[PDB]
Amino acid sequence: MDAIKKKMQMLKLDKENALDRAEQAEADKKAAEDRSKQLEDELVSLQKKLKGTEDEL
Amino acid sequence: DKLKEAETRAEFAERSVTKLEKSIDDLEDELYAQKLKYKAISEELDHALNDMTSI
Repeated sequence: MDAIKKKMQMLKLDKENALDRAEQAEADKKAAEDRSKQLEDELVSLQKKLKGTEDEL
Repeated sequence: DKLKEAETRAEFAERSVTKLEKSIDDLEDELYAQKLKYKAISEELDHALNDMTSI
C-alpha cells in the first residue's frame, strides 16, 4: 500500500537517529577512558618521584 | 416484395441481440471476478495496516 511506506520511512528515521546517538556516545566513552588512564599513569609516576625524593632525604 | 426485406431486417437484428447478450454477461462477470480479486488482496493489506499504523 502507501501508508506502509510512510511508516517504514519514519522507522528508518528513528533507527538512523538512534545509531548516530550510540556512535557518538561510544566515541566519547573511549576518549574519557583514555584520559583516565593517562591520569593514573601520571599519578603512579608521581609516586615514584616522591618515593625517590623521600629516599634521598 | 419489401415485406421479406423487413423480415430479413428483423431477423438479422435479432441474432445480434443474442450474440451480444453473451458478450455483455461474460464481460460483466469477468469485471466482477477482477473486483473480487482486488478486494481479496485489499483486505489482507487492510489487516496488515490495522496492525501497522502505530500498532
